[PDB]
Amino acid sequence: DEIDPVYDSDDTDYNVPVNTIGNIPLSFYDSYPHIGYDINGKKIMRPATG
Amino acid sequence: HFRKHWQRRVRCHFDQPGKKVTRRLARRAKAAALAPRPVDKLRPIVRCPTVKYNRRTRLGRGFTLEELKAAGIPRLLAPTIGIAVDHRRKNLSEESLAANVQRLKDYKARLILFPRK
Amino acid sequence: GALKYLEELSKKKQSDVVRFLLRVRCWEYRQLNVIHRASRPSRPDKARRLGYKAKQGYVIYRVRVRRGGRQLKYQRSLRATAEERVGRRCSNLRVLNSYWVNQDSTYKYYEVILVDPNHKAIRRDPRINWICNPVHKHRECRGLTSTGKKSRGLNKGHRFNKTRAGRRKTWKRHNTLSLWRYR
Amino acid sequence: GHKTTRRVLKERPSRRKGAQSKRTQFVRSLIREVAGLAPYERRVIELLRNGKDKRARKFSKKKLGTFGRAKRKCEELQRIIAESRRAH
Amino acid sequence: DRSNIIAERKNKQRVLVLSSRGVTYRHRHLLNDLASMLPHGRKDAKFDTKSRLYELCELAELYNCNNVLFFEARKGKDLYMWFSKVPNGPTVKFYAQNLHTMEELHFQGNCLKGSRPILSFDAAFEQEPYLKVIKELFLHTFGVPQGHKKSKPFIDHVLSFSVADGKIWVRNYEIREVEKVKTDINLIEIGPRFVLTPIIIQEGSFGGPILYENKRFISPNKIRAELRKAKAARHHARMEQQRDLLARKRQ
Amino acid sequence: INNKEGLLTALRRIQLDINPKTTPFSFHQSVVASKRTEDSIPQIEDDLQRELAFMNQALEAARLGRSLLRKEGVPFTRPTDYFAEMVRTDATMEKVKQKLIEEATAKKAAAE
Amino acid sequence: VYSEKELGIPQLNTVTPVGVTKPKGKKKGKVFVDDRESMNTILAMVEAEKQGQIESKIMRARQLEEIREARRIEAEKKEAERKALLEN
RNA sequence: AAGCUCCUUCGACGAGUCGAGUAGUUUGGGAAUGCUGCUCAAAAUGGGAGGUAAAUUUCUUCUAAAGCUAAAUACCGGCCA
RNA sequence: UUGACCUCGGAUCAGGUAGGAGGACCCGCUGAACUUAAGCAUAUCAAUAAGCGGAGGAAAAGAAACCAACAGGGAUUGCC
Repeated sequence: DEIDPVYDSDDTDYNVPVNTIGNIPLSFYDSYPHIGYDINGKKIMRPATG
Repeated sequence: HFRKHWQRRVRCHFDQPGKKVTRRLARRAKAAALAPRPVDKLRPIVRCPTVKYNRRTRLGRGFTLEELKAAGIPRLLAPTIGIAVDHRRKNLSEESLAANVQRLKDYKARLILFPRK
Repeated sequence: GALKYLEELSKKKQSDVVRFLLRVRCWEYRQLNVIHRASRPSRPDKARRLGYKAKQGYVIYRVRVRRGGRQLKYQRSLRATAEERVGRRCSNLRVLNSYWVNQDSTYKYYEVILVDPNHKAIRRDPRINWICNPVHKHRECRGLTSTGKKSRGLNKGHRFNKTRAGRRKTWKRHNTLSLWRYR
Repeated sequence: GHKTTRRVLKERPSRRKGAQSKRTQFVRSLIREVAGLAPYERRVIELLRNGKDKRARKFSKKKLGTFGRAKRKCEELQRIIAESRRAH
Repeated sequence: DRSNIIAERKNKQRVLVLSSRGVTYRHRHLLNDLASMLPHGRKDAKFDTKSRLYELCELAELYNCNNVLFFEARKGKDLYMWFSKVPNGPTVKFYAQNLHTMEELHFQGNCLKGSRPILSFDAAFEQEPYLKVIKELFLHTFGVPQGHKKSKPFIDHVLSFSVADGKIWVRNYEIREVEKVKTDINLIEIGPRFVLTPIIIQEGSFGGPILYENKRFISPNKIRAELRKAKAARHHARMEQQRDLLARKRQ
Repeated sequence: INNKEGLLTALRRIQLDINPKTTPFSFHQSVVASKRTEDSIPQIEDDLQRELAFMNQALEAARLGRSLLRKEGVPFTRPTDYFAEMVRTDATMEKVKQKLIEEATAKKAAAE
Repeated sequence: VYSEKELGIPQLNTVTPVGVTKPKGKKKGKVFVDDRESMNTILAMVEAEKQGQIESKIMRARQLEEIREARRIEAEKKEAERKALLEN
């Protein structure tokens, strides 16, 4: 029987982040309105100011 | 190649004749103790391992159990009558088996046994 | 066969029974002294397998040594440290062999089997009069026990070329310049 | 290579070091029953009863360190579960 | 959804990149480079050599992986690289040689980890029936599905497979865009550089009948045995010369 | 042993549709060259020519891929404000930069 | 010590993108900063590295936020200019 | 009391030890060369090390975590010559 | 009320034993720098010197979880 290449609720990669930003520091984007890019190539805007 | 202290680790063989005399006197000490007996034990004929040296034979450690049995010499008696025994070696070949049983038959033919006490 | 049952039970260490016994026993050892005489082996199968006999002359002493490191790593083992301390306390006995009995998070507990070389039973019995002979003084201090052999690397093969037959001896032999009479 | 006549050698007990001892297997089973399970074995049993067999294999590997050891541990624990179900 | 893919048609492909016991540090660095380039694939540590090779098909089922990249090291010197589709697909065994890793400082190129690569294949990959089966196995492994959530959005590197000898040469380049003179592409090599000699293609996951066998493969162990035999032959020639000269001297 | 029928049967069983009439290049992103690198490598020991042939093959593939992907509307160029993890670390890039610096410095120092 | 501009050192792609580099010895197109918003963002960055270290977390956050707002307004105005010149 | 022989009967072999990850140290030796510390922690047609592209992990060779043992070896110290 | 067992104690109890010296050689632990070379750093000196512990006339090692791939060898030690 064939395998379904699917992630189960125990895999380290079940819940994948949206930021598409790796293990780099967030010292970048400090002076930018956005934080990273998504899958489709659209940047992720910072929510608001506290 | 003298980056280390060879001067404190250097050795000279000025006692080569002295050690030769000492070893010869040791062989005579063994033959004074084992006077009618040979000063060594009968060792088997073994073929050298690798392809480089497999065309020649040498003396091995001891005779195998089943080649002693084929020669007709009991296990518990062979080391007593002066035959080295090697329980680790396997014959693996009728050629080695036959060579060693022939050697043991020659030893049997040339041996003299004294009757206990 | 009770010793075989205990062997399997001791292999099953994190099992419930063994874990319970090790806990309440670790508390006892923490309440007792750091080095103390153990009236009997806590692991009789391990003791008899390592050579403990129920004669007059075989003593068992239990010791706890602090675990961890000095980032420097000590070349000998906590077993070696425990054996050396037990021998120094019982300077008149010969350390036969030691074994782990309990671990704990800050200490580590070993029972050391020792033999009296001066007791008549030991002197008359073979299999132990070798340890009566004087070449076996302070085996734990010279690395002649099981942990000492393991740490010094007394195994045969290609993975122990430098360390078998003595590391310092091998280095000295390789670093001697040999000059013969007729060169 | 060279042509030498092969000889059939006797069986070696050192080769018979492979354990077929029925009494030793009996002792292992009895000690398993008496002593019980380690906490990670309890976790594996829990996952096997709930059918998370893949997760159980993964956890057994993480605890033991090798595919083969994990497989043997899971087989032993599945046998324990089957025997318990038969006994109850 | 459980695929980690957002696309109209989902190419659900996952890889288990696995290492054997006797793998050296250079082979481990290669495995790390390939695993970093593969976001749909996860690492697996040393695999017992006494285990059966189809046990790799039950390791794949555990991690829900349909593709396996198996690094098998022999004598601690030679890498054999296996590609398969579990549980019933084709498998290919290759001998990997000439390894250079991303930590080598002559490379000069770098790329986004997880970015989807443009896969370049030589023409022989659509001519010889054996090289077409290798192609689909390469596309499934070094492909990086369209909507995978662990991928990067912008594409900046090309992975090229070429057939120069009876071997597959694998290269990896960064696409550097430079403005035209009144933008065009330059390529800068970035990563692993290895050569793969095909050995067998067998109809099965790691078994079944063989569909292709090289019949022209020379083993490093064959080379070593030839050298040893040459040394033994020199010694035997010297011994034979000594015997013949002694006989002639007796005559 | 070259079982072409069996090779093709196995190929059919694992072949995902790549036909451009129904499948997009954004979906597959594989380019097959229209010429052999064999015909461009006369001698395999010539490292320069071999690497040039490999680079040219990859370059043709990259050009066609960029054309097709820009046609299909997939983002291609990496924005200057997109900072993300690399397959090679900043430390490794620093060492490559430093060896380039020392090589150029040695050459210009010999000139001086 | 010799400058990396003097030495013909290629640009290297890191977490900071190289971008579309310009050919050497050719016309590097001059982009002009004459907009009030572009002057604002350059000025905000300059004042940021001039002021430097601040003990107060909220003050640091506000400095970063004013730089971010300058970039946002610049992007909005440039997009508006793009739309204006594309439609009318 | 002992050796051998035969067999419609039996044949027990060392666990916080292997091993996995990791830090330090060491080696010609990341299949980690050995060792130690920390975390996890085994098996029974088992385990360890090698051979091998040969089509599957076949073959070869040994039994670790208990112990004893003279000789060939070293020697600026001891009793002398 | 008494008596066993277990555990832990006292005694100038009866009988023994260890400490220190020596350390040329031996078994462990610990552990440098001067020196040499190299853009730099690892490396080298050296797993040495110094320091600590433990034996003997020798010590240590030692009867394969060895070496091999042969027609195989067969505990350890030392020389070429």
